[PDB]
Amino acid sequence: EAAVTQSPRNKVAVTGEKVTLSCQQTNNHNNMYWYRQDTGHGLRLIHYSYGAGNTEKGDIPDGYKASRPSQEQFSLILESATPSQTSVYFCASGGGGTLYFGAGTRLSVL
Repeated sequence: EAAVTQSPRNKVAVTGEKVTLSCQQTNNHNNMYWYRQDTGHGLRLIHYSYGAGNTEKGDIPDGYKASRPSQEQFSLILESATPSQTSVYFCASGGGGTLYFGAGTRLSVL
């Protein structure tokens, strides 16, 4: 029912493991975003995208890569997970200043 489908909803990883989080929207939104949720529930910007093929660094990019292979998909990649990446993550999409959020991903790194 939601315009932005984020997957998986949960992920358990061991230190050193590669993790990919998916964000899919079929509203034809040009912009997409990946945020990490802090202990005060602030959303800190990791990476974003202005359209298919484009990725841009946010405020906390270190330790993550982003990929925009099509209009509909924006992926977040942790090449080698660390305990410090234990967090909740949220993706978003929209045109202009509009933010349509995904439902979130809970990540635990052991």
